[PDB]
Amino acid sequence: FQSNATIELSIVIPMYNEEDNLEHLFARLLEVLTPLKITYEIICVNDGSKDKTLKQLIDCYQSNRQIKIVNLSRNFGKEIALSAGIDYAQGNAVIPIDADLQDPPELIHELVDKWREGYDIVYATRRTWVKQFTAKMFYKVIGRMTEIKIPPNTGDFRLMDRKVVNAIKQLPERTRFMKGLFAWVGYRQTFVLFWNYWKLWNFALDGIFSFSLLPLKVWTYLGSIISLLSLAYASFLILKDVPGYASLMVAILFLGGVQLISLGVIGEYLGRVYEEVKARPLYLVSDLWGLEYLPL
Amino acid sequence: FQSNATIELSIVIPMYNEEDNLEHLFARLLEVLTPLKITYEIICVNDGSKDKTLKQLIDCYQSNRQIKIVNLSRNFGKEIALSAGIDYAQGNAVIPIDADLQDPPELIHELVDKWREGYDIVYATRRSQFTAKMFYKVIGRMTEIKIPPNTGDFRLMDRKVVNAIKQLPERTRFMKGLFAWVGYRQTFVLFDRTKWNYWKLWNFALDGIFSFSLLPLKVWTYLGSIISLLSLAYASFLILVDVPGYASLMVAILFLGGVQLISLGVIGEYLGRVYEEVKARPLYLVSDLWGLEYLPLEK
Amino acid sequence: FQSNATIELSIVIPMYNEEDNLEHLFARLLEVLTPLKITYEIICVNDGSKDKTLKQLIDCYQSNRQIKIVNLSRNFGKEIALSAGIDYAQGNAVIPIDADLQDPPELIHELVDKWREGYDIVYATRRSRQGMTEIKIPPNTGDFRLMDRKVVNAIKQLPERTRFMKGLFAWVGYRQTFVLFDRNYWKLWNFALDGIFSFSLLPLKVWTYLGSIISLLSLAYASFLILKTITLGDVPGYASLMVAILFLGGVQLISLGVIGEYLGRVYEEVKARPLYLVSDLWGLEYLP
Amino acid sequence: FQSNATIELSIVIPMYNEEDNLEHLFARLLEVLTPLKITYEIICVNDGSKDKTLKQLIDCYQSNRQIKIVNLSRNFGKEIALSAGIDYAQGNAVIPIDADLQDPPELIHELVDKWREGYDIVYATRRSRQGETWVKQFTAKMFYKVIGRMTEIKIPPNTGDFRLMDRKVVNAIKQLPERTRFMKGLFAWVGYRQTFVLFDRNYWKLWNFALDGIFSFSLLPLKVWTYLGSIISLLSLAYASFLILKTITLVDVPGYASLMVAILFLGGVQLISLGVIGEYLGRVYEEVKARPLYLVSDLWGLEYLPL
Ligand SMILES: O=c1ccn([C@@H]2O[C@H](COP(=O)(O)OP(=O)(O)O)[C@@H](O)[C@H]2O)c(=O)[nH]1
Ligand SMILES: O=c1ccn([C@@H]2O[C@H](COP(=O)(O)OP(=O)(O)O)[C@@H](O)[C@H]2O)c(=O)[nH]1
Ligand SMILES: O=c1ccn([C@@H]2O[C@H](COP(=O)(O)OP(=O)(O)O)[C@@H](O)[C@H]2O)c(=O)[nH]1
Ligand SMILES: O=c1ccn([C@@H]2O[C@H](COP(=O)(O)OP(=O)(O)O)[C@@H](O)[C@H]2O)c(=O)[nH]1
Ligand SMILES: [Mg+2]
Ligand SMILES: [Mg+2]
Ligand SMILES: [Mg+2]
Ligand SMILES: [Mg+2]
Repeated sequence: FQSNATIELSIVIPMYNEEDNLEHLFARLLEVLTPLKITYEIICVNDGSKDKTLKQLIDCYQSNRQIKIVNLSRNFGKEIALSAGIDYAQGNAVIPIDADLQDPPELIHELVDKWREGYDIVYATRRTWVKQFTAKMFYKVIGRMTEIKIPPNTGDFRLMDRKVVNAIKQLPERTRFMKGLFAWVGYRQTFVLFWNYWKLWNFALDGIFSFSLLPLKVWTYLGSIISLLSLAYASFLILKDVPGYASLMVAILFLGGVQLISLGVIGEYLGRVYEEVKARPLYLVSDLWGLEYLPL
Repeated sequence: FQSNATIELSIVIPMYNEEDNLEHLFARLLEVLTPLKITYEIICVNDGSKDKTLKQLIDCYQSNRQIKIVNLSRNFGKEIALSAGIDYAQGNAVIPIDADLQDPPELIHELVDKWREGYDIVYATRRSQFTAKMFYKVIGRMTEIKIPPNTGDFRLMDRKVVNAIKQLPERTRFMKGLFAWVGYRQTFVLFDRTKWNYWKLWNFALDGIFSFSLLPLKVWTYLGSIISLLSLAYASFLILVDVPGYASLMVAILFLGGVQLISLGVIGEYLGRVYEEVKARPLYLVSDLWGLEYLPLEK
Repeated sequence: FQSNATIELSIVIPMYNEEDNLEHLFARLLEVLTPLKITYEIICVNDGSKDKTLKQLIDCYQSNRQIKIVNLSRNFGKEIALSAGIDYAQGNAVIPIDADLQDPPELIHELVDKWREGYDIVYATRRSRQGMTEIKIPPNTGDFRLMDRKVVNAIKQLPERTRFMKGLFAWVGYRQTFVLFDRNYWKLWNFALDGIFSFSLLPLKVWTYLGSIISLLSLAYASFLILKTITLGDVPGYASLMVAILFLGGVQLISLGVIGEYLGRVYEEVKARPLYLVSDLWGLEYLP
Repeated sequence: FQSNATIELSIVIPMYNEEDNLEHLFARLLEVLTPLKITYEIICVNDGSKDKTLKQLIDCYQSNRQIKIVNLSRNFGKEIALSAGIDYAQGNAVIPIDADLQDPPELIHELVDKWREGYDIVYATRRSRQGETWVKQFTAKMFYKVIGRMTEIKIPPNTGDFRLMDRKVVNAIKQLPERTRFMKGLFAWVGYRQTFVLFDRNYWKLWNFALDGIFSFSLLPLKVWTYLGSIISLLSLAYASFLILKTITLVDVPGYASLMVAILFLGGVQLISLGVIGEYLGRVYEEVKARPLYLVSDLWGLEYLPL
């Protein structure tokens, strides 16, 4: 009869219009977390639902000490409402879970076991020439574990140690932790076994611009050397071949073309500077049930 | 009788050259606030008045425990002088009121009524075509707050809303779009008795798409880049089809020279917004305070 | 008889190679501050002097309780060394003066009298001759002024406190007055242009609208006014090509000038390096 | 004997795949620090090593109270792993040393001697008299005008990575992201009391850092080009307004000789304006980014920051 006051595991569940599944969600999770003999909590983030999902949450909160509600002021999205629950999650390990149980909750028993071996981040991965080209370009930077990338694998069902949650707590990229932040932070990582390449390589471009200044730096010197090769081609060649229209239009279309993507890479990084300096917060909490406001 | 050390309501009245209306304003407010039987405070923000308005404020301060003065260092904006009073206003609900008193102060009896029901932001809009059908689907579900014949400047905000926007520079222009972003429980009450111009309302729709979004900068970067690869590839292909001479040489140099100027506009616009976000300069400066304490110098 | 804990007045002196003036500066200052019957402190900021200025300062520090030394790591300039002196200066009023006494210390008695009346900022501007406030063109108000504690705290975190006379004095407001005493026009509007960029943003928005509307008058003229009149099969080509490339190619450079001007100000606001570095302190405490 | 609570010296060593050198490193260092009779600590930064370097550090940690370990989450640069150790190093003086022992550790006796004399920064530049040429005299004269008499700590065949720093200096640059490249210009900007100690035991990267210095510690590359770019804009604007106001004629002057050059000159100066603007924009992103400089996975013999 020892009353333990420390929380070991946190289950963060972003929910938007999940009124029917609330009965099957909390019940199936209970038969998985009970045999673990580990103190836990369930953080339920209300993402501005209309179908009275909040009223049904307060009923589960009223008869379950492990149910805690984070009511958002409006609909902010899955990635943002999930970050809201992790901020209010004060456990040693954090496991985000979808409400429709697309992944089996029994994998929590497999996530916590590999977590107690020393690994700080534990993933859960399911199982033409584009499949051989994409898988080869990424192993040169991602590292040992790239199976979380190849479709239809998404690392949205994972376990993270408290050290990883606090590290990326102040980073605006914590909303899209799978967009590349997982590979930058490193730590001890592993996974357990159990699409659309147009959007897969859209993250490849979004990752090069976010974690690197190469697109801006490379085109700065590339756009500078062709400016020196420019001004020199009319410096010594003005004291006096002249194809006329065969190069008056070409130079107008070339020198004017290289500037448009120079303004493109500048406007891209400028928009990223605004996102980093803006004072507008990521989300707003309307009400809280079973939790305290932040900062504590 | 017992005492109470918690303020429940805070009204904020920015004042510039309001030497005349002080006697009628406080008398009118007292006959409205006293029947509520609720603890309140009155924040009067002297915004660099020149007609001895402050000298009359201090006299009202001396004889009324509810009067609290925030004297600014110089004359700032009416929106700025309003944010100063909200920063120094304690209490669970904040409602700013004007000094000319175009809207009846008795309307606060119903802003507080909808606030007790659970609504966090309660507007007071006056009663009186394609644009209204536009904003109802993209901007806000309650377009009646920012209608031409009435602006939502007479409103009541809960403490949770005041604290959430305390650090945002957009709190100066809360009606310029920030109200549609914060969410929360919103509702309005309807009443009857420059602005109101349609060019000034779409200026609010233009100032909003740039403040709360990156689309004007993102859609133009991708657009200016795809026309750039068309410009450099068609130039290489033209340097090895039809060569219309002046019918293309004048058009091309004048098209690229014009698309770069608008590209420089969206960059210079967002650069000015990045600048205003990183300034260490505050919105206002407080010269003197009556019945209040200074804010922590951390800021 | 009895002790006093709070300091009322603070005199801040930036010092660079002032080994000689120290005997005459402290003696003449004591002759003016003593009849005031007001507790005071003297903050001396050593701005990397090459001579024996610091050694003579510590000697005056040993035999005078009102002398306090702020030793900067290297030379940072008169403006930065003066901002450092005010940062370490406690006291309801702050009066900065120079070591070479072009500013007569006897004006301190007149600046403190205007401050007693309620003025928050009292300037000491030299008389002009030659051929409110706004004395910023002939000799003009220098760094000789009085500022209440409320003013120095308001602009403490502001980087513009270094150049307080370049425009920040007109932005802060407060109760201001000046005092006249005796004994280039290019720098006039160089500082007037330095102010219209820091406290306005209008030079950026005015050229954004002007640069965009002439981009509308531009694009529309050749997109389908030239395309609609030449689709049938024109203005003097060379006369129209030269006037187009040099009007459009040049207005972009002014757009690049204002954008590059405001980009540098963003870099100065967000840079993490400090304005100065203190090497040693005498009779003071470190910040924060 | 009695106990002392203040640490006088802090030795920081970044370590990446130094499994073999750990035995000789701690042994040779202990024979240099023991005669000093001052309290010291050794901060070891595990910069994501791949072999068993961390396993051997913990054993040395288990039998030496001066050994302290900072295990980074992954492999960063040498400049980053060294800044991580300085953050966790507590002591009146800080001396960074390499693990492969490229410079003799007996110079610590000379660095501490110059530190107690009042110098806040004490360098240890190698004494090399070879390579004296006209290019070595031009760079020396150009760098002496901004760095000072101390500028001798950066000859081509040596740097200033072996140095002593007082606590006042490591605190002054603690929050500065330029602390990693401290020997890229930041040393000349702080301007504390500096000196060096001599011992005997490329020009591409020298002027590449001199170009990286005028952009980092100045705005001249941006301010000079905006003024130079605006004055040649007035020259192109007025000269064009007069060429179009010259109505005393009507097919071409210098036709393709000047018009092809005009689009060329005005099109090249903009690319240089875009270069300096994009360069400083990337610097603004590096200053405002919330992403940290490193991440600590585990600590041995230390506490997490802030204290
Ligand atoms: O706007 C949204 C949409 C998603 N969700 C939650 O995020 C999870 C995503 O599940 P869904 O099946 O709707 O998306 P998908 O499975 O395709 O990723 C669900 O538990 C939702 O409750 C949310 O909180 N806000
Ligand atoms: O510089 C100013 C201008 C206005 N006001 C206050 O804001 C209100 C503006 O009233 P006005 O009739 O001019 O604006 P409107 O009634 O149309 O909102 C007045 O009550 C003033 O007290 C102010 O504090 N400072
Ligand atoms: O690099 C400098 C130059 C100026 N000063 C101080 O600033 C004051 C102004 O002196 P200066 O004659 O050079 O300026 P001016 O008289 O021309 O205004 C003097 O007391 C100096 O001690 C300084 O601290 N560091
Ligand atoms: O990626 C790296 C490379 C360097 N080092 C450390 O930094 C020092 C540099 O050693 P190296 O000989 O490789 O560099 P150099 O001697 O040429 O300066 C070594 O002690 C390493 O332990 C590190 O921690 N991470
Ligand atoms: Mg699902
Ligand atoms: Mg009015
Ligand atoms: Mg002088
Ligand atoms: Mg080595």
